[PDB]
Amino acid sequence: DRLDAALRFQQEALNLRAQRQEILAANIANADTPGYQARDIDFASELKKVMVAVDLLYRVPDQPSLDGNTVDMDRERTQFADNSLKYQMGLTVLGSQLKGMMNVLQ
Amino acid sequence: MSGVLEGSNVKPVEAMTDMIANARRFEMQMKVITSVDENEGRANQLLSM
Repeated sequence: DRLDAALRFQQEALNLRAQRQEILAANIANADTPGYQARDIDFASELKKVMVAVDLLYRVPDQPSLDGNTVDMDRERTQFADNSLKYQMGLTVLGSQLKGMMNVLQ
Repeated sequence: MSGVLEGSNVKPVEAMTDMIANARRFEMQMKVITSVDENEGRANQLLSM
């Protein structure tokens, strides 16, 4: 179970990154639906709660729009790129840790 | 008074100035549309990886 927890920290980080990526993809796909509210989650607090069933928050709008659509484009695109990069970083960290654990048994 | 008939009241100078202003404003708006479309199209490349 020690191995379980030691890899569990990074596994949960990766899982939350995947969930945030899914939400970003959803609000990209629905970017032109009138009456839509941009949704996002707070990664740090969510990870803390999971380590110690996911709630999502409404993104603060930046400009008004008559059709009731508040999901911006540039901010969420930068968020998408950042989330993808951090997901890849978590993936490679987990892979390095697993390979280091494995090669000891050789 | 009888024997006379009243015509219409349209100002040719006002009509011409309005038409010119409308055409110019339409052209400016079209240029803005083109610029915004180009910017968005080139910005979407950022989404790639």
